[PDB]
Amino acid sequence: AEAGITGTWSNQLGSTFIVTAGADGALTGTYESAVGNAESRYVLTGRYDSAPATDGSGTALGWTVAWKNNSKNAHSATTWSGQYVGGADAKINTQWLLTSGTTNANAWKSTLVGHDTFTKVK
Amino acid sequence: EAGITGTWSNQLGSTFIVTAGADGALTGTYESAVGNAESRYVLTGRYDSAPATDGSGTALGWTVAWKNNSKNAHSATTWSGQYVGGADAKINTQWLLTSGTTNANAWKSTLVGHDTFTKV
Amino acid sequence: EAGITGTWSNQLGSTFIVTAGADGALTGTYESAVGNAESRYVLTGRYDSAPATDGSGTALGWTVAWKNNSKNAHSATTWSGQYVGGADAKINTQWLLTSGTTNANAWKSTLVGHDTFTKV
Amino acid sequence: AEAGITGTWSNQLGSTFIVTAGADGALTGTYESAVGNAESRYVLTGRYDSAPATDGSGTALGWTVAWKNNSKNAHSATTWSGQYVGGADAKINTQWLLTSGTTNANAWKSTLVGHDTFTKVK
Ligand SMILES: O=C(O)CCCC[C@@H]1SC[C@@H]2NC(=O)N[C@@H]21
Ligand SMILES: O=C(O)CCCC[C@@H]1SC[C@@H]2NC(=O)N[C@@H]21
Ligand SMILES: O=C(O)CCCC[C@@H]1SC[C@@H]2NC(=O)N[C@@H]21
Ligand SMILES: O=C(O)CCCC[C@@H]1SC[C@@H]2NC(=O)N[C@@H]21
Repeated sequence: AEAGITGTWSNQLGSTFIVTAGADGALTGTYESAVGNAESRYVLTGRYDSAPATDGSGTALGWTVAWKNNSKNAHSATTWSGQYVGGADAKINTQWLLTSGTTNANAWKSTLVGHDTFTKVK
Repeated sequence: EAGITGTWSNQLGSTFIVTAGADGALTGTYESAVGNAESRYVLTGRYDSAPATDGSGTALGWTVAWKNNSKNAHSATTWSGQYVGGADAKINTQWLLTSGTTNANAWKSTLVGHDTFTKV
Repeated sequence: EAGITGTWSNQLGSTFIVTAGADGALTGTYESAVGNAESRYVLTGRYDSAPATDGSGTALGWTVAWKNNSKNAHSATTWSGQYVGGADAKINTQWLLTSGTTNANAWKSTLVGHDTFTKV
Repeated sequence: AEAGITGTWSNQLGSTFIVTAGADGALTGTYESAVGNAESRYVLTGRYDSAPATDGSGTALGWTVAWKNNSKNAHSATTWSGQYVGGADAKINTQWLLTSGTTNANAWKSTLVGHDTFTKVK
């Protein structure tokens, strides 16, 4: 739907983010991580602002992967929160939170944080 | 299955109405008690539909883009956390709220916090 | 002045022993109840020594590098948050715990969480 | 003291981080931000691992600025948590938390998060 966001993207780790930005504000696609307790593709879903500001600001968005697929389950989920900055060197700039299922006793060490920059492969 | 589906509230008084699909999907609406928000917003997310059997929580996350028919804050929040069910269920999360900005102001684009939800 | 100086504990049972200098400095020791840590570690930090007068909290933060004479976890935590004093004082924080890693593993170097401290 | 960490660094915003890594594990210096509610230099203090692993891992560290100096007070503090990766293109890679003093009612919006990469000017 939104042609700028829709496509196949890679981040600095070489993970592959395949997404469609639909007329309804949804992000729908698959994610394949180059790192971590992950193999092959995982379902993702998210949302984006389908009417962004016309003042040069980016388009806010986010999405989630739960790290379960037909062949592995890491008992974990990542959410990416960020913005799409369009134009000739378009980027999706994010920060993310990866929470693993833990006992309450280990909950203090349940969540990793980082940042991913995605560039379109297209 | 999971016990996630239902109406939840957090420490701010916001309302999270969610349905957990058998496939790992989360769907529903979010209404914030605070910020540049009015009425309900669509959410989508994912959860681990086959959690560990060892007393660990269930990983999950979801997104809201803060545009609805009433208002658009040009921002989006993601919650990442764990669910524990049963009669005193709780969802314990950390969240990232990114506002659209120019690249020069990206350093001040993202708030971080933590929300605890209980079932209403 | 501020009321920060003292012995504090968090929800994990860790102990934060701090002195607030008149110049904005924080000094003292931290003992974690969890993780790759034993005994006391040095901390340093800073706080706003001239906070607003409007009922806002006092911004502060501090660092611990997890090396002492007993153990070295090759990691460091920073807490960033706000202090409210008085008889039921609390320090509400978010924290980032970075472990040294190679560049290939920097994506998994940093834990994030939130600690609430009360005075012992 | 530690010559690799000690020096004058700039980040991607053009802020200037002047630091000494002392034999006692302390970081001591000043910070000048290119952005935000800030002017001139602010005191910083922090800590670093003075005996890092010899396996190629970085050197963990962190520091704090409270945004009060002789001429402005933002009623806020930032902490940077990260690691120094030495060698010919040395970097200090961080994530940070900027908490502002707020009322309890506004505490939900008290804290910004981001990431800074510092390169040595020397
Ligand atoms: O190890 C796990 O729990 C599952 C895989 C996590 C991969 C993380 S998600 C954030 C970061 N960005 C990526 O592309 N991969 C890693
Ligand atoms: O102000 C905005 O940009 C939109 C509303 C944001 C509300 C935030 S989302 C994180 C926190 N938890 C809530 O229930 N509300 C606030
Ligand atoms: O395991 C390590 O690398 C060193 C100990 C880390 C303990 C962390 S710091 C954040 C949280 N709050 C605490 O009081 N302890 C844990
Ligand atoms: O606006 C304020 O409250 C004080 C100045 C904050 C500047 C922030 S700290 C994180 C980021 N990195 C910088 O070099 N400057 C900004």
